[PDB]
Parts: sequence; C-alpha cells; structure tokens
Amino acid sequence: PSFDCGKPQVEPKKCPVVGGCVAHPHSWPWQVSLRTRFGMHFCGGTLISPEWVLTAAHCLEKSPRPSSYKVILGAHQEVNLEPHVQEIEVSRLFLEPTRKDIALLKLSSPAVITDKVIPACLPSPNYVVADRTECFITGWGETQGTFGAGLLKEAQLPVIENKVCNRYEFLNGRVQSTELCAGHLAGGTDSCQGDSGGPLVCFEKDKYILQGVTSWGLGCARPNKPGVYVRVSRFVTWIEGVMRNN
Ligand SMILES: CCCCCCCCNC(=O)[C@H](Cc1ccc(OCc2ccncc2)cc1)NC(=O)[C@H]1CC[C@H](CN)CC1
Repeated sequence: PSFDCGKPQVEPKKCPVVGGCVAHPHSWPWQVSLRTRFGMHFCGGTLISPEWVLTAAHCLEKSPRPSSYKVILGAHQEVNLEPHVQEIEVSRLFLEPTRKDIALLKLSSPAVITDKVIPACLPSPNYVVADRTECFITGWGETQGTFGAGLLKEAQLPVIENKVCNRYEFLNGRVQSTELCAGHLAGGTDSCQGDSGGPLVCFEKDKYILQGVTSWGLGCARPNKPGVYVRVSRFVTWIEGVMRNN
C-alpha cells in the first residue's frame, strides 16, 4: 504493498517547463502523459486514484471519444518509454459541467500502483493556498532554451494570491476565483506549451497535495506574467461525486 497518496518513493530534487530542472526519475509518480492513439504527447495529467486522471478540459475538447486517448504512467523519458511504463486507454470523459478548464478521465483498467506510479492527494474542499506558498509544477512541455527537453522536468513556483495576480502589472483582472496564480516576478521559470493539464502540487508536512491544474498564461516565463491554474480545491466535491457515481 500500500502506497500513501502524494508521497514519492524517490525524493524530488525540489530545485529552487522553462527553467527548473530535470526531475529525478519517478520522483513525481502521479504525473501522466495524455497521448493520441499513435502515442504522441499533447497534455499532462495527474493520477488521483488507480482508475482516475485529472486534466484540463481544453485537452479533451477536440474529441468526445474516449478511444482517442491513452494515458502513459510511470514515465521519465517522453520518447523512449521505460519498460515498466503503463499505457492505458481512456474509458470515459467527464468535463466539469460549468465549463471550467478541468476534466476527469476514467481509465479502462486501474493503474497498478507501484513505487513509480502513485496518485497525488486531493486538497480539502475550498482550501485556499496562501500567498507565497512554495509549490511545484511538472511536465514534458517546452523548455525555451533551459535544457532537459524530452525528460520530465519540475519547477518551483510560489503562489501569488489572486488579488495580487489580478493587478494591472500582472494579469489585469483576468483570474477567476476558481483559478490560482503561480510564478516568479522576474520570470524565467514557468509551465509552457505541452504542460497543460498537468499538476501544480504543494508540500504539506509530509506529502504533496494537488492544488492546481496547469491551464493557461500570457506566454511562458515572461516577467510579471505568472501562469494560471485551475484551483482544484473548488472542484473536489465535483471530482469526488464523479468518482463515487462512476
Ligand atoms: C498540431 C497539434 C499538436 C499540438 C500539441 C502541442 C501541445 C501544446 N499545448 C499547448 O499549447 C496547450 C494548449 C493545448 C493546445 C492544443 C491541444 O490539442 C492538441 C491535440 C492534437 C491532436 N489530438 C489531441 C490534442 C492541447 C492543449 N497550452 C499549454 O500547454 C499552456 C501554455 C501556457 C502555459 C503558461 N504557464 C501553461 C500551459
């Protein structure tokens, strides 16, 4: 075996995706790659239970056919998948009903939970991540010359409270209460194209809690332009309801 959610079996680097670093392999064991039937990566996701993956709804808007998608679990290299990697076809799609940028994928079979494939923990309903909390984003997205293309990367980003993120100098009112902001004022470190749908996790005493789903930004890693994430805590009741009833 039993593995606790949110507790990697390979301790992450937590280096203080553009910028950041290449992760230690299998140190973010909930990170998944959402792929076409031909195995091409197009989005991230987070394993939240053996049969359930949380991702961005925009990753699924082109096809309502679960057979258009497969989930890659336990990976480090994008291209040359490791022998233990699990490739599981999606069975059903559940888009958030108020059309927010979050969705669930039910897997056609449960993922086998191992020291390299472990779900993230969900937050408590309506939890608010406080300003300046240190969190991490992971993914196989663009690197903008910061090295590590093709390998799972991580970046440490502080949360910026919405009232600050919405100032003119930053995102000028765009951020909704069901979203959160994270990034460095000076830029240089951020999630980027190919990271959407992936996790934003924040360490709480002894485990990582999934607080955000990578959603959008005004470019990547620009100064004064932090990334925007769906605020997972505002969707926990809906997520739990989908899992309970499907
Ligand atoms: C020619 C089609 C191949 C596109 C695959 C490349 C995916 C790049 N992903 C994105 O641009 C997504 C949006 C996206 C676009 C198209 C997508 O669909 C492609 C697709 C093609 C074929 N089948 C399924 C999906 C999916 C997602 N946005 C992000 O990753 C955000 C960029 C800004 C960051 C700011 N911090 C936050 C992350």
